[PDB]
Amino acid sequence: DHEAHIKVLRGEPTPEEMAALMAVLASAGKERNMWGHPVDKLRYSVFSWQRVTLLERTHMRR
Amino acid sequence: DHEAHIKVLRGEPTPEEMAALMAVLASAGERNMWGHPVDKLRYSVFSWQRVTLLERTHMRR
Repeated sequence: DHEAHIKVLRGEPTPEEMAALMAVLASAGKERNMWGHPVDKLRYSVFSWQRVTLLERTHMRR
Repeated sequence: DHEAHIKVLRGEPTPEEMAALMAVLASAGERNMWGHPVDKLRYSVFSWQRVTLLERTHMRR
């Protein structure tokens, strides 16, 4: 077991206080669509390395 | 003189025949890349032809 458990560091709640505490704590708390992605709206020089390191990288990263 | 001249390989004309020959022979003798096909091709985002065709067209002079 290596989950990060809740710790009560100080004091000792009796069972009913434990249950009230836990119940209140329990109460509170990738579809790609590149269409018109900003990187497509940018305008790149024909020899711009950003065509590799920004545009293509952004499209390919999945 | 290293210019390439005409050459009468065979026979000799008289000067009048040479004048006729030369008169007859003499009397017989910007980039706009807009819509270049390479822009019209559809490329994969990773297609190497984006380098070796498209840039090698737009940049080339």
